[PDB]
Amino acid sequence: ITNNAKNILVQFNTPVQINCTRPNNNTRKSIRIGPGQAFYATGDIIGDI
Amino acid sequence: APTFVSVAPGQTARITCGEESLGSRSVIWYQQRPGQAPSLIIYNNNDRPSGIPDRFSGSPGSTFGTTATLTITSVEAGDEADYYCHIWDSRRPTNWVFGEGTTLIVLSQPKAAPSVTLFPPSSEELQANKATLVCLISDFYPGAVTVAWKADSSPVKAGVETTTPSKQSNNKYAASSYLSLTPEQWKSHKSYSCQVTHEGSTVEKTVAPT
Ligand SMILES: *[C@@H]1O[C@H](CO)[C@@H](O[C@@H]2O[C@H](CO)[C@@H](O[C@@H]3O[C@H](CO[C@H]4O[C@H](CO)[C@@H](O)[C@H](O[C@H]5O[C@H](CO)[C@@H](O)[C@H](O)[C@@H]5O)[C@@H]4O)[C@@H](O)[C@H](O[C@H]4O[C@H](CO)[C@@H](O)[C@H](O)[C@@H]4O[C@H]4O[C@H](CO)[C@@H](O)[C@H](O)[C@@H]4O)[C@@H]3O)[C@H](O)[C@H]2NC(C)=O)[C@H](O)[C@H]1NC(C)=O
Ligand SMILES: *[C@@H]1O[C@H](CO)[C@@H](O[C@@H]2O[C@H](CO)[C@@H](O[C@@H]3O[C@H](CO[C@H]4O[C@H](CO)[C@@H](O)[C@H](O)[C@@H]4O)[C@@H](O)[C@H](O)[C@@H]3O)[C@H](O)[C@H]2NC(C)=O)[C@H](O)[C@H]1NC(C)=O
Repeated sequence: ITNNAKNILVQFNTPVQINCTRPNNNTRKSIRIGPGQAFYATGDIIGDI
Repeated sequence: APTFVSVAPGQTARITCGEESLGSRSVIWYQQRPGQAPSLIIYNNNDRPSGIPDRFSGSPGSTFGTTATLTITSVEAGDEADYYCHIWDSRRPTNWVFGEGTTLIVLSQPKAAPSVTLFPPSSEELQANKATLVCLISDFYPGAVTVAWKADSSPVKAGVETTTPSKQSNNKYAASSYLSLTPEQWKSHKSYSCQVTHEGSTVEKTVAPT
């Protein structure tokens, strides 16, 4: 604990809940780029940015 | 530019205005009676201001991919006017020009066929090096304008000016169409004509030099 280089690991007794979201309603677009090979790119985003 | 929608008295109206929605919108609808000032109907979609009947309803701005819509059920005679929409789209920048308005018109009597009369340019005008064809259209209802100038086979797009239709104390409206040409052009083509269509019914009258 006296040496700063080592990290300080902590363990909780009561869980802290966390809510994460990606509000952007993206879409998947599979554009064939090779024989038997398919690349997946993001399409039009529906809704608010 | 204008868009017309015919609605029988006491029936539902469908009004389209604005582009496709890309984000959450806040649509504004306005009422511009003929000659009067634009009056507000709907702000923030279905929500309305004091003194407005419930027959006017706005489509919600929460959905995406659709166009705004002002719904009028059992239209009374007073509701007929020009309606503009002001789009506040989250994805789109600020709009300073309203959308192309929709002209709602109650039928308010039976459809009338246009009465057309075409006159050749005056002989006196040839001396001044000015030639003008006059296509008169009257006794027509509703006030829908369709200008079509055909010089023999092929038409002429430029050099034509037409006014807005207006009623003259009758169901009919007043439409007058003009065309500025040169004296050497009147003797060029064999015969001219101005075709007038109304609600899908075309009327054509020709003219020939002497
Ligand atoms: C990321 O970048 C990409 C490009 O790299 C963007 O993709 C582009 O997205 C735009 C829209 O934002 C697309 O424009 C749309 O194209 C539609 C398809 O047109 C083609 O096919 C139709 C028939 O199916 C033909 O009529 C067209 O021919 C004409 O257009 C070309 C030019 O593209 C002219 O040169 C020709 O002379 C023809 O005129 C094409 O072949 C097209 O239908 C669509 O049109 C709607 O929107 C226009 C806007 O002016 C209206 O005029 C038109 O009437 C249509 O109106 C829609 O909306 C109204 C309501 O307002 C509805 O009532 C209508 O029913 C309709 O829904 C428009 O032109 C573009 O093609 C596309 N290109 C590519 C390569 O993907 C991404 O959008 C962009 N994304 C992001 C997030 O940034
Ligand atoms: C993220 O964006 C997605 C679209 O890319 C959203 O998916 C949409 O989800 C709604 C329901 O929440 C679906 O609506 C249903 O559609 C079916 C079938 O539609 C038929 O009728 C409609 C006209 O009403 C017509 O346009 C169609 O072509 C069909 O003829 C209906 O039977 C249901 O009652 C309901 O209306 C959309 O269809 C669906 N979109 C697509 C492209 O599938 C998704 O909901 C968005 N994310 C969130 C969290 O909302």
